[PDB]
Amino acid sequence: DVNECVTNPCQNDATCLDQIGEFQCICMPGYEGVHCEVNT
Amino acid sequence: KWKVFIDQINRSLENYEPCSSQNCSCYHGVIEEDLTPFRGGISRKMMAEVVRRKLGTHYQITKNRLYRENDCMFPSRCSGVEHFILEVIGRLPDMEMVINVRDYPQVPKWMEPAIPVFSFSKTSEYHDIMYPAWTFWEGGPAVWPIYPTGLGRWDLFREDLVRSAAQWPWKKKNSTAYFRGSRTSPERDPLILLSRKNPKLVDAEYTKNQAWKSMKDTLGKPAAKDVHLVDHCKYKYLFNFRGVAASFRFKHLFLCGSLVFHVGDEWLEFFYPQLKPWVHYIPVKTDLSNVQELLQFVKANDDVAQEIAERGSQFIRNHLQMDDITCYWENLLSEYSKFLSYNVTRRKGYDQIIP
Ligand SMILES: O=c1ccn([C@@H]2O[C@H](COP(=O)(O)OP(=O)(O)O)[C@@H](O)[C@H]2O)c(=O)[nH]1
Ligand SMILES: *[C@@H]1O[C@H](CO)[C@@H](O)[C@H](O)[C@H]1NC(C)=O
Ligand SMILES: *[C@@H]1O[C@H](CO)[C@@H](O)[C@H](O)[C@H]1NC(C)=O
Ligand SMILES: *[C@@H]1O[C@H](CO)[C@@H](O)[C@H](O)[C@H]1NC(C)=O
Ligand SMILES: [Ca+2]
Repeated sequence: DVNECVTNPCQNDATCLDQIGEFQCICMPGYEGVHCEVNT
Repeated sequence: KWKVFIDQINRSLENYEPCSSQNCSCYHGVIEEDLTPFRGGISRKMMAEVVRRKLGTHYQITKNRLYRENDCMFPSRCSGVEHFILEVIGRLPDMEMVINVRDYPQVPKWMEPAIPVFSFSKTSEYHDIMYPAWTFWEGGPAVWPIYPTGLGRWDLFREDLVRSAAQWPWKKKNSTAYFRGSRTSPERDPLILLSRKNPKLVDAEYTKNQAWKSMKDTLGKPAAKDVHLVDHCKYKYLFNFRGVAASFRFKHLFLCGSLVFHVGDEWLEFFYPQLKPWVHYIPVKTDLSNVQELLQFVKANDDVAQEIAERGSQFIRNHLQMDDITCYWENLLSEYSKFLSYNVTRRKGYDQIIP
């Protein structure tokens, strides 16, 4: 499994979680999207 | 006492074939090399296998329109790639391709037959076809707080680095070598340890990346604060290392007007074959075993060191402009399309990429 979090995929000070052949960005409140790029 | 290095520099410069082109033709040899394994033609079955194996994101072009499968693990990287394809699609013939936007290449050379996958970085041990990375537009590492939405916009960053270089002419630059980055490869460790042993010689410290879990990820010390690339230009000697694959740091360091110390010679991006050791940068052995001799050498031969730094800066300034990125994309995909031995049919369910 590649840890995708090593390359900092999460924007806007989101937290990156490395999963089983995927990653997830946990956004700060106010942001959404795969990379936490959409500022609600 | 410097004869070995001085002679190496004279030899490398005598060997150097300068590029005089105003377009991206200086990188054509990279395209030719990367497409050589496919000279027998790419069949429909071969393409179907690459797609089934999910080695990258499947794109299709028909009638100057771009189509793509739904899934992209890194939407921002697909957007950066799409930015350039859409710029040139009005001049591209019908084709399809698989564009890997993960960091690491996908087609090791021991695989037979070769199958075509586009990746941003490889070594000579891979058959991936290099393309200009997404980050030239968007989608590079989001280093908080300096690049909150991801390292990108090479066009704008070029300008900022040139202004910063002007503030730090060579003679005003600090002679302690400098590095700020995270532990994306253990090949970086000996420099950080050398820095801790001899901080006047080297100022090299580990920052943290988004996978940081413990002090092991910074070699047992608190993480260093991240430092903008424009704030690198005050240092004469800037180190560059591989990470997961090649690093986006590399191209930026030249525009500081500083002398780049490039560690290793395996991991490439498409423009690297045109940057030549001793012509444009100081090559450092992968294991760093000659780094202290090289630092003494450049300090004792500062006129030569400056000549090398200026050549590297000029090369990036003149031959890695935004127009060179777009030109390479166009020429790469045009040349690649000639090797498809069949007529592409748009896949059911692939949405069009606009605008
Ligand atoms: O203090 C820092 C740390 C990183 N970066 C940039 O952020 C990107 C990621 O660097 P890192 O060392 O985390 O990974 P690499 O991609 O070099 O393996 C590269 O362009 C670095 O130049 C930067 O500008 N300042
Ligand atoms: C690109 O430059 C080369 C010379 O450097 C020239 O031969 C070629 O015709 C140019 N192509 C275009 C499309 O400008
Ligand atoms: C040069 O930079 C080093 C490392 O950052 C620093 O410790 C040193 O004081 C600087 N020297 C001068 C003269 O500014
Ligand atoms: C592929 O398309 C070309 C151009 O439209 C056509 O002339 C040719 O007959 C086709 N060949 C096939 C389907 O094998
Ligand atoms: Ca993973």
